[PDB]
Amino acid sequence: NLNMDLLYMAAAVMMGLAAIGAAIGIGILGGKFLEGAARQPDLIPLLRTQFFIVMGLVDAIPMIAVGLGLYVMFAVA
Amino acid sequence: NLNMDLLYMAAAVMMGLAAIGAAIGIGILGGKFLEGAARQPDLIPLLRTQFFIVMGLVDAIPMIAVGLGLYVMFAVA
Amino acid sequence: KFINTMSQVPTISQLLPLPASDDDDLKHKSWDYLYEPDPKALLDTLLRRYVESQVYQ
Repeated sequence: NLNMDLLYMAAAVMMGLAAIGAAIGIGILGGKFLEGAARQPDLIPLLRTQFFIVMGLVDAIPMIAVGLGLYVMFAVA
Repeated sequence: NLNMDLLYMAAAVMMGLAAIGAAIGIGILGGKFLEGAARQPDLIPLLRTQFFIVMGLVDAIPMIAVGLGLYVMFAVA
Repeated sequence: KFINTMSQVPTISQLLPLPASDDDDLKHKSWDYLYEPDPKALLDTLLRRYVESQVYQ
């Protein structure tokens, strides 16, 4: 019936927005990580540690958004 | 029925937004990679390593979105 | 050139263009500077101050 087609559309909008957010945020972060690396490579492991730390903070919401996208798309169908 | 009307629009939203996100994120990150290379060649392999390390994370959510777009557009409708 | 208390020698030596030392900073591969504001304006003053310092020496 009429419900399902809008439930798919809503999952689409939600996951597309989550995708733009996660992608562009992590790109902005990785850019600074790389330009820090290029100036002094020996610090690469320490910088990579800091990067994998902060990347979770940026990743926080988008993964909730996509989780609920999947929930809407399949569990509620 | 209406499902094959609306679900194509759903897929189009999902994939267009995923494309925006992935393309912009990779653009930014690769740009910083290139300006790192020209600043100091002889690091090109090391910075390329780190570039791929980071790029792996950028594409995650966009790729999930693209996969689900294909799924709906072909599996369901 | 003051060499030894009993011996001194006249020398003509070049200071422009810069003569090329054998010091190798290939070991300095490990890093590069932050330039405030930019490297091109800094290299100029470094070279001028270096010439003045060699004349003083």
